[PDB]
Amino acid sequence: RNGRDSEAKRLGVKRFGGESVLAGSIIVRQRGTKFHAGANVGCGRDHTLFAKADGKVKFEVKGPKNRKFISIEAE
Amino acid sequence: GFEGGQMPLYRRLPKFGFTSRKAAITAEIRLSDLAKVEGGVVDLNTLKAANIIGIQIEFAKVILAGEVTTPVTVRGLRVTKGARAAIEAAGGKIEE
Amino acid sequence: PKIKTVRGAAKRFKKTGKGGFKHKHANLRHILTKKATKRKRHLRPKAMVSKGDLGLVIACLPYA
Amino acid sequence: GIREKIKLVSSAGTGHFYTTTKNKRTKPEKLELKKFDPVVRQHVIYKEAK
RNA sequence: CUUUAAUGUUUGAUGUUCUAACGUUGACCCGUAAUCCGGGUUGCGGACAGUGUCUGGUGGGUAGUUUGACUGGGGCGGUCUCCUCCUAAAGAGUAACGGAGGAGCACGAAGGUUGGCUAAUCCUGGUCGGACAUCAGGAGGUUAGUGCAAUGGCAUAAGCCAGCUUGACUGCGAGCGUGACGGCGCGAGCAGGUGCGAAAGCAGGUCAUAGUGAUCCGGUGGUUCUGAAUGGAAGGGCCAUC
RNA sequence: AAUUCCUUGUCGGGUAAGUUCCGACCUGCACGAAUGGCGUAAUGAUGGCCAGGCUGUCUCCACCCGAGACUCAGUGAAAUUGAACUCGCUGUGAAGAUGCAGUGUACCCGCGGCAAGACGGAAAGACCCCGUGAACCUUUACUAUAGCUUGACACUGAACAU
RNA sequence: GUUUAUUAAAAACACAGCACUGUGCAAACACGAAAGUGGACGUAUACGGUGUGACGCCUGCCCGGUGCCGGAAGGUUAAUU
RNA sequence: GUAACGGGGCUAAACCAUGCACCGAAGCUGCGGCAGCGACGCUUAUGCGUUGUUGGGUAGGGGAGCGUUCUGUAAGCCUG
RNA sequence: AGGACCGAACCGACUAAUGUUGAAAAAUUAGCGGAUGACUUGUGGCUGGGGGUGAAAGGCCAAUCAAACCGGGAGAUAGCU
RNA sequence: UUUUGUAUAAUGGGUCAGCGACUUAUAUUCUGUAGCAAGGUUAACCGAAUAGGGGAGCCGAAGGGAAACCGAGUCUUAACU
RNA sequence: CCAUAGGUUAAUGAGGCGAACCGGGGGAACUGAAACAUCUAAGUACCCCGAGGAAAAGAAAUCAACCGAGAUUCCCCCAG
Ligand SMILES: [Mg+2]
Ligand SMILES: [Mg+2]
Ligand SMILES: [Mg+2]
Ligand SMILES: [Mg+2]
Ligand SMILES: [Mg+2]
Ligand SMILES: [Mg+2]
Ligand SMILES: [Mg+2]
Ligand SMILES: [Mg+2]
Ligand SMILES: [Mg+2]
Ligand SMILES: [Mg+2]
Ligand SMILES: [Mg+2]
Ligand SMILES: [Mg+2]
Ligand SMILES: [Mg+2]
Ligand SMILES: [Mg+2]
Ligand SMILES: [Mg+2]
Ligand SMILES: [Mg+2]
Ligand SMILES: [Mg+2]
Ligand SMILES: [Mg+2]
Ligand SMILES: [Mg+2]
Ligand SMILES: [Mg+2]
Ligand SMILES: [Mg+2]
Ligand SMILES: [Mg+2]
Ligand SMILES: [Mg+2]
Ligand SMILES: [Mg+2]
Ligand SMILES: [Mg+2]
Ligand SMILES: [Mg+2]
Ligand SMILES: [Mg+2]
Ligand SMILES: [Mg+2]
Ligand SMILES: [Mg+2]
Ligand SMILES: [Mg+2]
Ligand SMILES: [Mg+2]
Ligand SMILES: [Mg+2]
Ligand SMILES: [Mg+2]
Ligand SMILES: [Mg+2]
Ligand SMILES: [Mg+2]
Ligand SMILES: [Mg+2]
Ligand SMILES: [Mg+2]
Ligand SMILES: [Mg+2]
Ligand SMILES: [Mg+2]
Ligand SMILES: [Mg+2]
Ligand SMILES: [Mg+2]
Ligand SMILES: [Mg+2]
Ligand SMILES: [Mg+2]
Ligand SMILES: [Mg+2]
Ligand SMILES: [Mg+2]
Ligand SMILES: [Mg+2]
Ligand SMILES: [Mg+2]
Ligand SMILES: [Mg+2]
Ligand SMILES: [Mg+2]
Ligand SMILES: [Mg+2]
Repeated sequence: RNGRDSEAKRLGVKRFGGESVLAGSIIVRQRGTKFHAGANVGCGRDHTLFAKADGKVKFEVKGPKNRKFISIEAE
Repeated sequence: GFEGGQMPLYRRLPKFGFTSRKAAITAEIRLSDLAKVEGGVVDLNTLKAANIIGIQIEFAKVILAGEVTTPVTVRGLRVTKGARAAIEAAGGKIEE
Repeated sequence: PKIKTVRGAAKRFKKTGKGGFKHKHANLRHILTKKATKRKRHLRPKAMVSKGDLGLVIACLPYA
Repeated sequence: GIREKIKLVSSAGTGHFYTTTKNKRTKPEKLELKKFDPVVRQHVIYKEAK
């Protein structure tokens, strides 16, 4: 009565903290906002996070709910 | 084209276009040629007589294909914007 | 024996200046209403045969 | 399915049309919406909902 | 001109009659010392039967073939596509007829935006108050909620309500992510034009990941791109689309 | 039951002992009236069971006559066969060993016998899967189609009523 | 009686008998593109097919499906016009 | 058929421990030799004396070769 | 008188032993069934291959039959060993 | 030979000698190489015959776009940053 | 009845054979489409009929493109 599963969506982190990226490069594919867009980083309709500027990826935890935020500082 | 029972790319992908019936009677001429017309007049058929385009061509252009030498009178042929400057920058003459 | 072309190959591909082949996208034919306008915009323009697929179409088009 | 495809026709002669869906039971009237006509380059009113 | 009859003609139908094609495996004559055959006469029939052309029905009589794969042999049973979790060994992927569930839809607002809003459930008190309709008090703090499966999200709310509306806009596209492939997906910004706002701004569909169908053949509709001598035309093309 | 699964059903009958047979009962897994029902004297190299006869079928084999085996001469084949300096046991290993390992046993060659083994000979398994294999058969599979049938024009016309 | 010559002789096929059903004779059927032969130089007390199997006593119930006989008014209905 | 130390045998020839020797491989090393590539020592159509290294191998891929039979150079060259 | 009876020649083939590189590509030896009939046999003739002929076993069609024999398309196709 | 693996009790060969398995044709494409080179070669066909003649034609120098066309551009779009 | 059949006789010829092209009359399937029924194999294999040094085609109701090429069987392009 079983016998089913779903195809893997290849999510996870594509660019980690400390990596040079251009603008538009995808950094994380996600379902919810496990990670949030921080300063100079943008959010697409499926919560895919992408670079809005050339620079290096930076993971930090900020604010009162200890959420993970990803930003990009220009280099 | 066999790719296994799978639908090959040429069936996988769609057809496009039609053939208009014009490519076979329209030729293009380069500047490295035109001086070989052994008569100094560039017409519709001089080039045919010299075996440079082909017997059934009915329209010809000139394009800018480099080196322009002897002065020529290009008659009954179209000339591109660029080509007119090269033909005249060495004299020649254009007329419809 | 002159070679014979797989003639259906010749009606979907045309060879470009350097040696690849340009082609039309699939799915553009019917059942368009459900498809997003953006998706159709990037599918209207032509594309190149990929590197993995060149190794056979070329087998199919010796006179292209 | 149980939701029909319709065509919206531009109320400016152009032959541009949009396609969408409709619950024809629950929504029996003719749907009417401003859309961009790429031929007249303006947001014109669109009709039809068969 | 409006309307109809007559007749002649024309042919349509229904029957009756005729005889000349058309049948005769009725009798006789002749080629002739012939159960063939022909011609001849005569009787019987006669526009029928019978045969050719085409057309609707029938047709294992006879022909060609098809009659899936997987699978702890095969068959039986079940599965075949998508989605979520899981085994999956803390990046991606990962197997079996392993373990649990779902999708083949919905929405003109259950969409954009502007302003603005906050659940579940204990205790106590209260008209008909019943364990639990409804008003009130605090305790409580997203267990609520999300159009539905799971997961991750959710308070700046993605949840709930409204006024205004259509950006579910057409053109595009830096850069990527995922694919053997076809493809699939994310997107700041640009022109045009738009909605809402005082504005900064936010909008290129629905919290997101299912909601599915390539190629062909053909169908609409616009497009002067093509038009087999020429002008149109037909068919071909592209865009939209079924 | 030529049908009965359960089943060697149950009951009586024969026997010392009767999963069959004979008789019956009815609970007919799942008889039936021309895909005939029941019953029938005669016939039957037909199937089942029993009895007097007869016995080497047997208990359990003894003895005899001949043909081949066997010994000489004459003539003279066969399948099979990588190669042979072709043993027991145990264990090992493509999992059942004349060839490996350990270990035991054995002077070298015939002729007569047996057939346990050589996963013996013979046959590119007849079961079994698989090949988008093959061939005859079937039918309310598909698709065409002979034969049969419907008509339509033609061969094929002339009158009259309506 | 008959049978699988060449492992099956039977409970199998046949048989007389019985039933159904087609057949008016240029029969029906059957061979053959067709001519023409069989049927039969017979003519329904005769011939074909099908089912059953001597003699005896007998063969019930169902016409919904299925397949055949008959029906002809209405429905759908091809070529052609 | 001993048949659950490979055997005989073993009271250590068993086991724990600490030591110290010794056998043990196509590995390492030694000696002689070949090839591949790599560079120098130097010049040269280099080759080495060298000299670092490297050389198990199915399918499969690369590379250099042996010989047969037939033609030519070959009325040349062998050969009673 | 009878597809009556017992039973040789004749015809056929139920049982067993041998025979299985046999004497023999089914036969011999001991019995078997029928033997005036739907009998048995000589000589000729006729049926031709999705066709024949069959008292029906897919039996027989030259030691071959779920499609005989020769030659042809032909080196069919062989994803298999 | 085949396998994951074979003394394997899995297949093939009894022994020998001879025969016995990647060819021929035309295309088209890469390589090594030759000639020639913005040009490279002619095909038939003529024949003094492999010589010489024969550029019809085919490959290339320029391609973008279905096509119109435009051309070192061009296709997109009303135009593109 | 005329007539035609029918009959009789002379002369003349035709009768059948053997490769191949040709012309025409008949005409498969395997195979390929990795099934197979449209299409393929192929107007091929085969049948027959006939025939010459060849046969058959043959002299524009053919093409062209507003200029013109001019019977017709064949060799290479066009051109997969
Ligand atoms: Mg040329
Ligand atoms: Mg379209
Ligand atoms: Mg059949
Ligand atoms: Mg299977
Ligand atoms: Mg993981
Ligand atoms: Mg209360
Ligand atoms: Mg026209
Ligand atoms: Mg159109
Ligand atoms: Mg009893
Ligand atoms: Mg007894
Ligand atoms: Mg009855
Ligand atoms: Mg019965
Ligand atoms: Mg009975
Ligand atoms: Mg008898
Ligand atoms: Mg002797
Ligand atoms: Mg081993
Ligand atoms: Mg053993
Ligand atoms: Mg013996
Ligand atoms: Mg063996
Ligand atoms: Mg054996
Ligand atoms: Mg086998
Ligand atoms: Mg026989
Ligand atoms: Mg026996
Ligand atoms: Mg009868
Ligand atoms: Mg019967
Ligand atoms: Mg009726
Ligand atoms: Mg012990
Ligand atoms: Mg050593
Ligand atoms: Mg050394
Ligand atoms: Mg090596
Ligand atoms: Mg008698
Ligand atoms: Mg007798
Ligand atoms: Mg017998
Ligand atoms: Mg027999
Ligand atoms: Mg005898
Ligand atoms: Mg006898
Ligand atoms: Mg005879
Ligand atoms: Mg056969
Ligand atoms: Mg063939
Ligand atoms: Mg063969
Ligand atoms: Mg194996
Ligand atoms: Mg292997
Ligand atoms: Mg052995
Ligand atoms: Mg084997
Ligand atoms: Mg072996
Ligand atoms: Mg062998
Ligand atoms: Mg096929
Ligand atoms: Mg076939
Ligand atoms: Mg002629
Ligand atoms: Mg003229």
